[PDB]
Amino acid sequence: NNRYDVTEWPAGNPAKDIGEVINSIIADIKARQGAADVDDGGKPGAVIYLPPGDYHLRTQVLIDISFLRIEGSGHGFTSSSIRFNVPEEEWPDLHELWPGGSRVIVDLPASAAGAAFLVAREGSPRISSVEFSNFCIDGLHFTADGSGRHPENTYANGKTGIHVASANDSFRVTDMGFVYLENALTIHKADALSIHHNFIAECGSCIELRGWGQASKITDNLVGAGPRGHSIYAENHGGLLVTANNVFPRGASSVHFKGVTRSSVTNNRLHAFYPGMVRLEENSSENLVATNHFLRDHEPWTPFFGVDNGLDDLTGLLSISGNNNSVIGNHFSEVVDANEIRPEGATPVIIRLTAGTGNFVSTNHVVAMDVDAASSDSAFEAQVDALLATEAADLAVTAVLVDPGSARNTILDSGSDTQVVADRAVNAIRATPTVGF
Amino acid sequence: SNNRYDVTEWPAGNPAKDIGEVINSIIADIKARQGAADVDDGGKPGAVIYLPPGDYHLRTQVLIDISFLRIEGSGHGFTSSSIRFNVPEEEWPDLHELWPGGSRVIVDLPAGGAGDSAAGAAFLVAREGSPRISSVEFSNFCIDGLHFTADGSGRHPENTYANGKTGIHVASANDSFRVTDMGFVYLENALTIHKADALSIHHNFIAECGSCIELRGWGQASKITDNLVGAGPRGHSIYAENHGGLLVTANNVFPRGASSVHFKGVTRSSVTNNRLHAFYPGMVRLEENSSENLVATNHFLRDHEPWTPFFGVDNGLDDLTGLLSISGNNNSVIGNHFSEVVDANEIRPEGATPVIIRLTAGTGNFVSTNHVVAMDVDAASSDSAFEAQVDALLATEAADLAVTAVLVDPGSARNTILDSGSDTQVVADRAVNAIRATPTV
Amino acid sequence: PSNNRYDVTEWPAGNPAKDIGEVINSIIADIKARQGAADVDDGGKPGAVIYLPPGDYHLRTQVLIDISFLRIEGSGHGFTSSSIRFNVPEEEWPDLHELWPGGSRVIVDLPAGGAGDSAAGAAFLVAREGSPRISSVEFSNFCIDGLHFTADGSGRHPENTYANGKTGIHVASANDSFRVTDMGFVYLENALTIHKADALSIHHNFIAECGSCIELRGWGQASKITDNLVGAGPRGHSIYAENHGGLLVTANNVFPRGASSVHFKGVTRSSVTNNRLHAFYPGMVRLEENSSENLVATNHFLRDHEPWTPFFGVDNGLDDLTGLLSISGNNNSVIGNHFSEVVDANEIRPEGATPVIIRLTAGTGNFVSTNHVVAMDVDAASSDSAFEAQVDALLATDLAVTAVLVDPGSARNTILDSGSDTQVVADRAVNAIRATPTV
Ligand SMILES: OC[C@H]1O[C@@]2(CO[C@]3(CO)O[C@H](CO)[C@@H](O)[C@@H]3O2)[C@@H](O)[C@@H]1O
Ligand SMILES: OC[C@H]1O[C@@]2(CO[C@]3(CO)O[C@H](CO)[C@@H](O)[C@@H]3O2)[C@@H](O)[C@@H]1O
Ligand SMILES: OC[C@H]1O[C@@]2(CO[C@]3(CO)O[C@H](CO)[C@@H](O)[C@@H]3O2)[C@@H](O)[C@@H]1O
Repeated sequence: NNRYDVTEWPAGNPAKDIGEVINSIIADIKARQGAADVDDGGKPGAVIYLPPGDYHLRTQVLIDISFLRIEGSGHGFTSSSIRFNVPEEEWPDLHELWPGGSRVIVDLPASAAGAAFLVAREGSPRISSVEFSNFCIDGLHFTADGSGRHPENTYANGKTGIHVASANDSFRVTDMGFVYLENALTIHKADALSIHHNFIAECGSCIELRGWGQASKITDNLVGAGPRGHSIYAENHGGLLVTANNVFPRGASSVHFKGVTRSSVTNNRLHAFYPGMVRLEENSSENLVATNHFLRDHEPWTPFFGVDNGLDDLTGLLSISGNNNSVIGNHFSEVVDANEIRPEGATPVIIRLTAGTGNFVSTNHVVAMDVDAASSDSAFEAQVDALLATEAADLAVTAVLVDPGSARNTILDSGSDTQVVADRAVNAIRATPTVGF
Repeated sequence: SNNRYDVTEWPAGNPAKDIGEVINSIIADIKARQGAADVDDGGKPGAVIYLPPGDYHLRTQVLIDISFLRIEGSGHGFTSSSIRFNVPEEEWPDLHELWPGGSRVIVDLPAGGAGDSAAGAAFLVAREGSPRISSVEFSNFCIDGLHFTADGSGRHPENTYANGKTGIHVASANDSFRVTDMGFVYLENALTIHKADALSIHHNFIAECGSCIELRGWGQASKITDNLVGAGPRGHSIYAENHGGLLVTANNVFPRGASSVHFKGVTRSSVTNNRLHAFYPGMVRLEENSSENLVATNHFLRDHEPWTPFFGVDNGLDDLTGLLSISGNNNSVIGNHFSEVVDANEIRPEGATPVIIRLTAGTGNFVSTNHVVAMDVDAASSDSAFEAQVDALLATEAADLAVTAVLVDPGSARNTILDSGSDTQVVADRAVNAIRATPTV
Repeated sequence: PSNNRYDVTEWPAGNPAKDIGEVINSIIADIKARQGAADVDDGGKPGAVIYLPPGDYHLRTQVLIDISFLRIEGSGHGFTSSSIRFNVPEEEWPDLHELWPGGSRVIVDLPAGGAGDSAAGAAFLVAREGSPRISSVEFSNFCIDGLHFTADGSGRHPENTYANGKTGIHVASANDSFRVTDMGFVYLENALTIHKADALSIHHNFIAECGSCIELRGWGQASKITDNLVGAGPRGHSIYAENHGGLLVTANNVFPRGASSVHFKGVTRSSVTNNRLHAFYPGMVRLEENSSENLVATNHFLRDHEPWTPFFGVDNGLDDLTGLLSISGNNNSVIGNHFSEVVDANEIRPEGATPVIIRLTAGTGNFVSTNHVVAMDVDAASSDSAFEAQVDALLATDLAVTAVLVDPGSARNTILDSGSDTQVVADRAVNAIRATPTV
């Protein structure tokens, strides 16, 4: 009946090497589904179920069939980052130490070769409608990389959760948990992909859509990356929809586009500890960036307090290099220690247009305030307190900076005249109305 | 064991008579088997408990005190108990069915003592110490409080929204929880979660409950998405307090909560792209220093209750309250649609001009590009609920009604109000706020 | 089974490969026989779940669902582009890794319905009248496949007609709290048609290469269509609703080639917000027949030319004066949308016209604010290589357009920052206009 359970397959042992078990199942599916056109069918695929459990993976799974679903019964997330920064003598008193759910532990050496699941098939048609649902992929530990952070804080292990190498259509990744992977999810050459309602956190990079793609969506995810990685990344995508995500720290950025066109980054909650939250680069054009909530503030947790993404406060929270984009209805909260602003004496920048023409920036609210950077060892207490604290002085900021290399833009109701730094001769600027008469 | 349980395949007890006892027995088995936290890089992976479609009475509270427990069913099982309890009782035997169904947990607990609502919860999630309980999942089953009871309100008992029962109560600090695809019906409180971090309440059906979603204590980085929600007139549809970075989006919130969305001390959050329908003022309330929030591209409809049993029941608030009321600093109210569809004779107080957006306190609020449409209609009532409701929603033939689109109280200043009403429609001190009237002809 | 769980491959004497319809009907009869009493121990008709493992199942008998709380579920949406495959030369088929959709697959082998009886061609029909309304039926994570399109006198190749008389799911009766989630629909004349819906959720489906995808008919209320991937055919609807109040349409990625992306008739107090919409024809979003008090906000619209040869000369019959967004109704709100108009200046229809982006044909009190129009002139070219041609066209980057056209039959509108003065064609005496500032 094309239904398998990894704990009820006579070949191998999923506790020791679930990779071998799953590859054996896939070989069985192929052996039984050899003919493509028998009675209007022949290759319907299969479903492979992972009950809740701790499964070591020592052999990469190769998925080269369409319509394979791999499903579990728990995303299984717990903060390994918090736990590895608890003093080791306290670990015996903790209720648990590891992630759980339907848990695949990635015991591969260190980039597609370090992926727990590799989806690859060349030829025609494109591999289609593979589904990953409601299980946990855990890369266990981060390791030394010469960064000189403690090993468990490097976000480096050469491991990937799911890597799709080949052109693909109608794929789904839903309800997953990804934790402690250098890369959670990397999908090349995607068409009509849906990455929906996952929890992708404490991974160096979370979601990367590489090569090219079209007509895809990234919706309703909880996402948190590492300071040298991407939270959500796309390159050469057309018609991408990125919405209803709650992106929290500490990726280098929240959303990073290279050569992305005719796409929408709308209605997300985005929180970063560094500038450069949303980056439209390398001729990213005709995109809508609307009604997102941006918060940029300082890391409040001591283990990462001095760690950042190398970008200064002139970068912008939103940076655009490309033509004919639309930036409408966003909220930006800029909550920083004025003494720590880099470069020394700079006025921080919120929206920066570095290149391109015809960008329309309208109806954006910037709120900037000056607050001392607190540092505490208790992660979630420090995080919640920092989010709720509004004890602050108003801070002068540049709402919109148009560099001379970007021209013929339209900037409306996105800051006062002094807040909008731009050549009025070659841009259409309307300052937000002033108080009074 | 492979950590998978089915409540109809357990040796002891009877899930029809007391599924709570059965589930607690299963949880005890999980804990007995998963005692070690660090064996081969694991040891406490949790489990899944499956509820096939069926009618299951719960007479003992389920206590969930382990991480990575999933409780799942095969239906959300909603039917309108409200409509059925307002059909004359003598006609009940002729109806195709009466009760909710799906994978149905019937909450047969007594109400908890004063200040102990947790005792009336079918499922209580609680564990202290470290780390925080994490990644518990509730999926695709039905929780049914069965009846509402007499409470001194003067309403018929089944219309009180009172029974002291909760569906799911999370008492302890928690991380990465999920509540998805559920059906909640006829509970005084559907879902109450304290101290939530990175919670997702997604694609549920939470209706005919006194209060639906309440996020209490504090929280962060959570989301409430894609839900169908309808509460009762003394209760909350979506409530949060002391949350930062909450995202509330893609919900369809219908009557008859006291409010649609109610924030106390909520900061740096977004209430965006929801459809919100209320029968009373005070639909979206930002209170007690609720600051730096985005309230964008929502569709607000306020009209009069059209169903006879509730025609004269309301949330106590007059039409000067506002549909959206803000007490806090630096918020952003952008791109919303407001439909105010009321019978002028029914406006309270007598002869008042209704208020749409009210800024009661705070500075730096940015209100831009909001369309207000106000219509003077009649008070049509009908005994047939679905007929009355559809007829009222589709009826747009009406005369104009003068409203105050934006009211800025003296307690609020240094706000910016753009293209959200004509000069007459914006009642505000021009000296201390930045005001641009919507252009008119 | 006493526990109300059924697997179609375990049904005694059933053969779901030959006729899964007969199997599912037999299961429904079994459920009804066991669940006869409505009020025993505060219950009695809890419903059931029917599971379809991955497999190829022919349906030769319509399934009739007339009980509340029935869930039909599978383990795979199973989509593959039968459209691409049927346009690959037949001599190349043997080298293809697969030819057909899969997953938990219901192949609809029903004949077309009689005149005015399209419900007869539905694989699943949900119907029950009387009280209470049928409630909380769920369809989840399976594939419905109408296999082939057939000749219809259009002159297209048979597999490109989008015509077969088949429906995936047809709900005929008033309904409450229904769900359609995680489905795949392919090669059906109509994917999903739901009449008289209350508090419906159509969420996270893949509904493509169907003549029409989602149709909400009759009337309805308090429903939502969210997070779907949708692509229809040139004579049909992508998302259609009539006489709905309080509908929420959001977070959908609608790609070609429906006649429209979103089409409302008599829809009120609803929201079409934060969708990505891509069409090859004008008339992408249509608010018609007194569609009033709707929010149309922060959508991304792209209109360009079909790049794939088999459909290059096929369209929806509408010219470039139609508008990408057309409104006939009162008191709507059009806010924060992006429009990309990417067309061949030499081929604009009618000859010599200037394309229209937003058109108000009738009604009063519409508020149109803060919309960005981007228009460009690109030569229309054809190639036979579907996904290469499609991706290339999306990635490829002036033309004069009318951003907002207010016909004389619509008045008392407010148009702000949605076009230069030249780009707004409207009577200034009876509409309030603020031109986007220029340089
Ligand atoms: O609060 C959101 C999430 O934050 C945690 C805990 O906090 C962490 C610790 O590394 O720091 C960042 C938040 O600043 C997150 O990437 C990471 O993961 C989740 O445990 C929590 O779910
Ligand atoms: O229309 C959405 C929902 O409304 C019903 C029916 O109507 C009710 C009856 O109490 O009144 C309110 C709506 O005005 C809802 O809270 C409630 O529940 C669901 O039967 C229906 O799903
Ligand atoms: O790219 C989105 C979807 O497009 C396909 C392939 O392209 C098609 C072929 O008929 O043309 C339209 C898009 O122009 C789609 O309706 C249709 O289906 C899916 O294979 C693909 O998932």
